[PDB]
This record gives sequence, C-alpha cells and structure tokens, in this order.
Amino acid sequence: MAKAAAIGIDLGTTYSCVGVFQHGKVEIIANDQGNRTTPSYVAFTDTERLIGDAAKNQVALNPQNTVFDAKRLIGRKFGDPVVQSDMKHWPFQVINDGDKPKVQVSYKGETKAFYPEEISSMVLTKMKEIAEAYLGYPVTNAVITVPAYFNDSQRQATKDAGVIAGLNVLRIINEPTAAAIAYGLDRTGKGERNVLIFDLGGGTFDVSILTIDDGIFEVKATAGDTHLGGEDFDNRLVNHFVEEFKRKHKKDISQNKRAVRRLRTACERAKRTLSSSTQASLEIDSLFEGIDFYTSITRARFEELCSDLFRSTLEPVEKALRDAKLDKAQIHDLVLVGGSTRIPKVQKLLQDFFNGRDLNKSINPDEAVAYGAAVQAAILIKSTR
Ligand SMILES: Nc1ncnc2c1nc(Cl)n2[C@@H]1O[C@H](CO)[C@@H](O)[C@H]1O
Repeated sequence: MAKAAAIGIDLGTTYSCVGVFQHGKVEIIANDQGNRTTPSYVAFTDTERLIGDAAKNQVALNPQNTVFDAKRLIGRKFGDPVVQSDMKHWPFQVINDGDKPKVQVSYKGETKAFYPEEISSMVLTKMKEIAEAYLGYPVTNAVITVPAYFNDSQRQATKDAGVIAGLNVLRIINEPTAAAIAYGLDRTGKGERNVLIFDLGGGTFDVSILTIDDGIFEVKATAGDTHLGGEDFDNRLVNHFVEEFKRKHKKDISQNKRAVRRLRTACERAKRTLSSSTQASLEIDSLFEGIDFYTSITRARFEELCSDLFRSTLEPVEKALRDAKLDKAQIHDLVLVGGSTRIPKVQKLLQDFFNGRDLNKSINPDEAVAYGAAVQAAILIKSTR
C-alpha cells in the first residue's frame, strides 16, 4: 500500500513540485490552491508558520520573517564567498553558528534560528502532505533532486532535510538526469547519447550536458548563471512601466514600495500571457495617488526589453559544449526545463543556435524534473519490494 508507494520531489530554489507514478502514468500533484508548483517559501508570523503560496502572498507585509532561497545556503559554510555575497540581498537575517549559517526570524513573538536544512525540511513536509492529501494515505519513500553541480556536503544536507521532513530518501538524483528520465532518453537501447538540458527557472540558469551510455548517466559539463532567471525579466518590465507612468503622469512611483510590488506581480502575470498571446494588458486600479494604470505591451516590446538577457543564455551553452569537448552536431537531444523556457524568443534563440533543431518541451518545463524523479522513485521502490 504505502510501503510500495514512492514520490518524486523537485526541491527548487524558488518553486517545488511533487509527482507520483501510478497506473502507468505520472501525476503532478496540485496543492490545496490547485497549483501544480508550490513556492519554496516559509513565513513565520505572530500566530503561525506558513509554507508555499500563503507564505509568498504575505512576503510584502512580513519581509524580515519570510524565508526563501534556502537552497543557496544548504550545505555551505558561513564564510563561503557565495553566502557572504547573497546575504547582502536578503531581507531576513543570516547568522553564524560555528561556521554554519542559520536564518534568524521572529516567530510567535520569539527569536528563533533555523539551519537551511530545517527550512528546506518545512518545504519538503508541505510537498509530502500535498501527496498524502492526493493519495489518501501517507507516503514516505521519496526521490529528491539537486543541481548536477551540488557537492557531497550539499547532497548530504538535502538528504538530512528529507529525514527531518519524515521522508525515507531512496536517492538524491541530479535535476538534468531526472529531466532526461522524464523524456525516456535512457531507454533508447545501446550507444552513447549526448543530451543538453537547458534549465531557465525563476532565479537561476543552468546548462547541463549528459552522456547516456546503456542506461548509465555521466555529467560531461555544467555551466550557467546562478543569478539569472524569470525574475530579471519581470524587473525589466517593471522598469519600462515605471518610465511609462512617468511619461503619462509626470510622477515617479519607484519609491512607493506598494506600487512597485503591485506593478511587479502584474508584470509577472503579463509576462506569462506573452508566452501564448502577442499582447498582454495590465489593469491596476489606483496604482499610485488614485491613478489607475490600464495599459498593454506587445511581445515585440517585451523581447526588446529582455533582448541582452535572452542572448546571454547562449554563452553558457557554448561554454558547456567546449568543456564537454562536443560540437553542436554531436548533441542528440535538447531538453527544456524551467517555466521561463516557455518564452517563444528563448526557444527561437536556442533552436537557431542548434541550427533549427527540434526541442523536447512537451512536458510542462516547470514539472519535468518532478516527473522524472517520480519515474525513478517508482523503479527504485519496485526493486526494494
Ligand atoms: N508561461 C510562462 N511564460 C514565461 N515565464 C513563465 C511561464 N510560466 C512560468 Cl512558471 N514562468 C516563469 O518561470 C519561473 C518559474 O519556473 C517564474 O519566473 C515564472 O514567472
């Protein structure tokens, strides 16, 4: 029953996703708000602890006690230059506990501090409860994914987050490996298969090159930008609309924190619409000083606003090919991962770079990793019996 069941979890930097392989198909499980992905956010309030959508929805009102980006800290030492650099951009406090970072917050009126693995375990607990609500019984066996460049310390702290959350961790697998499994790229028979995974998420960009030789996976190269993602494109839209509001009304809104946040969430929504329509409309009642902001933007203007950012995704692709010592024609498969790969201009740029090649994109890109993890979790639990 439950002992023969296993889930696949994509524990992402900004969003997490959970899947289950049953009756010959993967089911990506919707949360209690009907969303197939859940924000990797944990909020600490005066009465409760919030995880996911409810935590992301109150981030504006409670920025000091709303934790996110725990995956940027997991398995790292406080002194690490990555930690020191990132800390300058977070509104929550990061403290040092014997060269280990802890996030310090106010919870139910008391000062509390948590290890990144304790924060990630609260995200994992929510994903576990989402699966349990869908299945009707508690499931404890899980496959959890990590980026291909995670070292032993980051993988061990991710497994520890799984243990704290009450999960039996069957395996820690690489995110590009889970994506290649989702597309059945390890079941093409004999001979080495070279796969490039193009993963553009909410806050990170990763390029991975894998060789699959008779079911065996090998990471040939990893490249990317840890600080490039969908949120930079939302910010380019924000800057445009701040300048358009100034041209129409002769008023600078940039300093009004509420106006900028409402504009940011509307821009994110308009950006998503621009992936399937050639225009999107913004409808913000009383944006600033009682002034409604009802406007629109074409996909052409959006592509101009992010042009330099979209083009920058091709340098890590070339860098990964040179590190792997492979030419473009030596890559058998191109796989899209991350919600931002839905942007038509991004697909066009990657397709033209690979001389007009077809892209593997039929699986929801923000769901492909959980999909593959769910497939692996089913194979692993079946072999365990
Ligand atoms: N339809 C879309 N068109 C463009 N961007 C999208 C889309 N869906 C998501 Cl999710 N994202 C973005 O992907 C990230 C999460 O993986 C977020 O930045 C989200 O806005």
